[PDB]
Amino acid sequence: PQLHNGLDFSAKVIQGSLDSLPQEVRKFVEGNAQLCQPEYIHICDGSEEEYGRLLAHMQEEGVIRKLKKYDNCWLALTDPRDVARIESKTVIITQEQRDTVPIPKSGQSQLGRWMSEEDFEKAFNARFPGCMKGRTMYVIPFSMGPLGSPLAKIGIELTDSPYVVASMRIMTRMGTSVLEALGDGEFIKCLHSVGCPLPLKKPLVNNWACNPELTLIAHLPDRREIISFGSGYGGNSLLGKKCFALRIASRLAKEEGWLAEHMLILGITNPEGKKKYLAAAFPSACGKTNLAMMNPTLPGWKVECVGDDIAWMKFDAQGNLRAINPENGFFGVAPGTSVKTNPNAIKTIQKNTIFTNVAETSDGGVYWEGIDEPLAPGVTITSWKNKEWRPQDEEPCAHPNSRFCTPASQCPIIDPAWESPEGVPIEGIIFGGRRPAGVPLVYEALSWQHGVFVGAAMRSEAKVIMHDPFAMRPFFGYNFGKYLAHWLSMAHRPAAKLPKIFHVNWFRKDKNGKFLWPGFGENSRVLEWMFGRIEGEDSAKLTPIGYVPKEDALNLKGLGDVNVEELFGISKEFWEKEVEEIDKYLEDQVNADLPYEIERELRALKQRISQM
Ligand SMILES: Nc1nc2c(ncn2[C@@H]2O[C@H](COP(=O)(O)OP(=O)(O)O)[C@@H](O)[C@H]2O)c(=O)[nH]1
Ligand SMILES: [Mn+2]
Ligand SMILES: [Mn+2]
Ligand code: NA
Repeated sequence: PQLHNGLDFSAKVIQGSLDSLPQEVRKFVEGNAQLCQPEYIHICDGSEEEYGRLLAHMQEEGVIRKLKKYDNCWLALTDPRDVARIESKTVIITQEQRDTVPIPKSGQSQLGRWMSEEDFEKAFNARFPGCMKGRTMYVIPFSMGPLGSPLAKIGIELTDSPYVVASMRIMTRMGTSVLEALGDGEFIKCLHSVGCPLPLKKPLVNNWACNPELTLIAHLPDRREIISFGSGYGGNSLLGKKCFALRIASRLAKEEGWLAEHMLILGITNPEGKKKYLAAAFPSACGKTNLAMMNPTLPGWKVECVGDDIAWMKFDAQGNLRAINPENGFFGVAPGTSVKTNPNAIKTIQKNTIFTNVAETSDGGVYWEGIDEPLAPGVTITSWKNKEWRPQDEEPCAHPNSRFCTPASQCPIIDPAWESPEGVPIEGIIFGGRRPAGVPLVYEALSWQHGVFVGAAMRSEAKVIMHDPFAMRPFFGYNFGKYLAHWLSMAHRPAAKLPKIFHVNWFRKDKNGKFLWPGFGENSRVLEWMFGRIEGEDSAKLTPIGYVPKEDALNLKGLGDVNVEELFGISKEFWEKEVEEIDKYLEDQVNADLPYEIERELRALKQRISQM
């Protein structure tokens, strides 16, 4: 009801109907409509007409440009203050800090950023009241995962950014069918504003609304809410991409007994027609998308991509680890993508793709560092900062965090089961990062517990070697020690078919700084070794850090002389220091929440190293 005319926003609805929404969805929409005071409410239906009209509207506003060399491709250039996720402004809200991060023994936690409820209420009241004035509030009903999959979760994102609506349509399953499937069910509440009510108080830069000084990306897992303010960029604004898929989801998985992980999922078939599925957790810029879309060099082998970033995994009644890719598209870093490194990505992004902060060629194409493709004479390049640019000029034409956002169904090697609601059965989990020294090309963990220890000890080159356990350091939705305990607890489920755990290093370097391994499609040779190991082949040699390939077990035919002894060299001196460094890290950062079994694997590794 009402004593006046201010609580019913039905008169401001320019698409859809508040009556057609489920009761809780309406209360979420109307309550924040009253707080944000949008001029209009647009309930997205997800149709191609709605999407084409939004795009053309953004084109006429100057928000995006059409890339004329390609079919329905678009380019957005942001405010340079709003170009990436900002970890320092990304927070999780819980009653007790220890539920979100382990209390470190001596240092500041690197494993999350907690904010008290009181502090967040102040931050929220200082940001959102009236923040959508003069703007449309879009209501985005979206499903994370195949609609109706037992692994899927549903979200509702409110945003004043049409760029977000267009990118969410690619990255999620979006629209009227989600509302119908949701019904009276539960959903994650997603609230996003770029924080620039009209009339504008501050200059608009490059037609890109943002509010960098008030940017704050908050997660409230006990209220099932994500609340993000001031940034329009990717991971801050597509609330499915990381906030939902990893931070909220990891908390939900802990409560409900599954896993939400920063993992590609791929399907690999060998020359005998056997197919296995693998998940791989690499930190950003360590090659998940290359591996997931690999063009294998080994004859007779095939790789197919289920996902390149997020896996949700649940042991089913039969004990198989079933995984879905909860996303609907790829949000890949553009620079470094070349036909040589990732030809299947190049094919993917030529249609129906939104690019952000890359360079544009005079004939309407895209350009970026590492594209490794010559331009015809006469063709010129506009930088991502909307200025003319020459190859020898001393600044990148594309921002290093620039993106393509492209439908997954367009990948030429997308796996035929990539949308199966049952998911795919994972037989192998791979960890890895950039290590210039000391870590062999590949080794296999001795046990599930050692494998969990291996993920926990992951490190990766930034001149700095940083800790990034499970590749999830920016993304843990809760206490990392309890996360380790959660992973370990999988071994105690009866019937559980624990996957083999591997660790790879594509990036070992010789004394001149040259990569010892050619990588890319040649990684199909490492995958081949893992495939055989999962089948039980006797291809492994035991070492202090785990199993490595026997001499001549790796297929190195068609390669030059790869320096195998240095690529697989294991130095007592390096590993003494490595285990020392892991010890200090886990004791400091996980402290009282470190599982016993992890402390034990650490002791065991130290002891194996001491005897070599
Ligand atoms: N040397 C080497 N570099 C790689 C390999 N795979 C990927 N890269 C590089 O790592 C960078 C990031 O790759 P990407 O697939 O975006 O990693 P993601 O950000 O984890 O998906 C790219 O510039 C690649 O060229 C590899 O096997 N060997
Ligand atoms: Mn990627
Ligand atoms: Mn145990
Ligand atoms: Na712009």
